[PDB]
Amino acid sequence: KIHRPRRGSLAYSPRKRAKSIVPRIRSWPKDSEVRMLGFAGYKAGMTHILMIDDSPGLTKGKEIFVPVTIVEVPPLFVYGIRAYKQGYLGLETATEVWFHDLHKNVARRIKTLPKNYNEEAFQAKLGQLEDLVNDGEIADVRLLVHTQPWLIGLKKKPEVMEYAIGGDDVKAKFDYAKEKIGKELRAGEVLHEGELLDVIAVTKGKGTQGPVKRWGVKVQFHKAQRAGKGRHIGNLGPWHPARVMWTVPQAGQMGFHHRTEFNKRLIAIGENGKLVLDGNEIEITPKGGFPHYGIVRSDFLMIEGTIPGSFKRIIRVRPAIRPPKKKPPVERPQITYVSRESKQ
Amino acid sequence: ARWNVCSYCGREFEPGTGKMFVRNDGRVLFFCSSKCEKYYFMGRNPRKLKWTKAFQEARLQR
Amino acid sequence: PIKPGEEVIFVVPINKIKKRVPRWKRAPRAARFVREWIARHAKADEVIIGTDVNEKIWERGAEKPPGKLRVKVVVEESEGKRIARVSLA
RNA sequence: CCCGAAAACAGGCGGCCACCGAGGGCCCGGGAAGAAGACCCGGUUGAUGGGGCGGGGAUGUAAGCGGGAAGGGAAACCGACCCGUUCAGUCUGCCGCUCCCAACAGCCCGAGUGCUACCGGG
RNA sequence: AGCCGAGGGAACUCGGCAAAUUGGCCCCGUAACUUCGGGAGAAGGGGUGCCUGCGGGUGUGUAACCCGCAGGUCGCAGUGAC
RNA sequence: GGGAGUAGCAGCAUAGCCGGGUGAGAAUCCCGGCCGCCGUAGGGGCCAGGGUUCCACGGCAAUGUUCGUCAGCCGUGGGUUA
Ligand SMILES: [Zn+2]
Repeated sequence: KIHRPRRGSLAYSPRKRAKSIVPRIRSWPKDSEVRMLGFAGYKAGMTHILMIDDSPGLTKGKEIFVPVTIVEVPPLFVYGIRAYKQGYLGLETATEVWFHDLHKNVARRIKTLPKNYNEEAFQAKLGQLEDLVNDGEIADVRLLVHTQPWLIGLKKKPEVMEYAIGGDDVKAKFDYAKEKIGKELRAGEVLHEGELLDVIAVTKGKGTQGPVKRWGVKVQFHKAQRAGKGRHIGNLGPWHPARVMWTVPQAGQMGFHHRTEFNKRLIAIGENGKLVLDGNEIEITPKGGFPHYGIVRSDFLMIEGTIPGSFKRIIRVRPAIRPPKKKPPVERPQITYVSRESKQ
Repeated sequence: ARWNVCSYCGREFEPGTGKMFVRNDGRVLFFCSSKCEKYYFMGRNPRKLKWTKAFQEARLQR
Repeated sequence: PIKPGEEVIFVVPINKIKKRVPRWKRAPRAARFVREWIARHAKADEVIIGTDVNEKIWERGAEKPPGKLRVKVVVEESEGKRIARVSLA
């Protein structure tokens, strides 16, 4: 008998097409600072830098090559506040409050907007929600946010999302939300340079693939390659049980999956397309523009490593639900070189 | 964060790129591209190629 | 649309159909592409291709038609529906 | 961490319409998506595709013209190759600007009920 | 049914199955054994393009077909494909 | 009857496009041009065998692996001189 591990993981099944291109966040981290727990942007491209190492471990204090991804982040708009209560099993929405003046383009996602809904009505609804929250029934408060893709001329149909707030007092959360609603919100007010983040997006699509590539199955002997079975698995199982088991590798959809990554470091936050290294203001956009993505012009995040998704895809970010015990400092590192040469 | 100089085309290439070749006699060489590496090893003459600096060298040597 | 009379120069991209078909079918597909493209961009109900255009498309055999054609078009309006005629430029 | 309102207690919230018509689909220009279906972006409240003009890139310095060339030939001339014009010429399944051409014109689904016990309020 | 693959080079397999390597011509050089006829194209090594000229053979021939020499020059590669 | 409007109509010679015509009707029939294949055979001549398949006109119910206005198919008339 020969032993070896099975081919592929069963933890990401069923391997099907994602429900939506806009990714959903299932869990939130416990933070003591009262702030919005995430942001959203669009992926632009990749480059590399040379920085002085900070994190614990060998290589500390030396100049190292580091791959980098760039995410364009125009400001979000806060258009609503939601209240949650506790039902029999879990949380259930108690009520919603919206802002009265919304951009003309929001109707491309939300086809049915209210007709008149003036400011005094909005304020009365805010007051009702305030008094409701001021009793003790309510358990959680969340913000309702929409992207503004028209500033960077990428498209006009926004993405609409819900974001949680940190802390442990509903009243503090509500004060924050009431001071935020109806306005534009920037990434520098939410994120801190040097943090660890979790990124969420839908992966690149690859269509239907066979088991060699979908599961890491082996290619058969060359006699079978000449017989007509090279890229096939041997058998679907034994005589008894007299059925095919769900654990047997098979062909199907590959790519376009919901996936989450852990502990990617935020290096720097840029403004208006520039980064400030040593007093200078340099452009991240390489000579000729990013391939399949043009010029960065509003604001951008520099994230260490790689992240799921194609280029113009929507990315969501949250802070470190599962960080290690020896975190690196929350401070922008010392950067000696940023590459902005042609990338095609 | 120093820029290196290629031993075939003579141009500067950026940190984080290229190749260093070592001969068993300690002699070192720097390449910016597989193009230049391959041309060096096959034996194309850069003094004849109008996109190198050895070409201006030879143009003076005329 | 374009006024009948006026001769209009049009650049037809034939590179857009290369790799849609196998190599030995590239020119007979390029002919149909030219026809449909000119019909669309001149809002015509009928297109008449010249022997000169056909011979330019088949010059290098059935595997290597040119990536871009420069063609003069002249439209004649008759019985309503417009009729386009294609020549070389 | 992944799947998950067909979870038969077949859920909650906000908003729109009904009690001609909200909304949706065919159609058109296209991909980041794709075996058919499905998904995403745009359709003159416009840079979606093409063209033109500019950036970046791949090869490696075009044709023509002129001057040399081992040597041969009375002489004129022949002559593989070299030099100059020349980071040239060709191409670009990448980026930006510009309405010059085409995103027109249409066509199809589509919710409306009553009895009993009422509930909570007239 | 076909083309290419970094580093390693039979670790694959009953078994180098299949694929790959060599390859035309001229010169040099050529073992054991042997029925002295062979082995033998043994093995192994060097060269080959284009241009400018100079010579030889038969021939009456500035007709035709063959055999050598020197020099200049280009390419990663000159039986460059077959 | 179900199998099913599914398999097969690929592999050994991957071949059609533009203009004009006929006709109720043309991817498939005719003319011209461009593009291609065979080229010590897919070209030319002619035994055996077959027996009218030869020629012209007129047709398209069936046959031809699809269509067909075409045809070694159907019909009417002809045709082999020592
Ligand atoms: Zn170089």
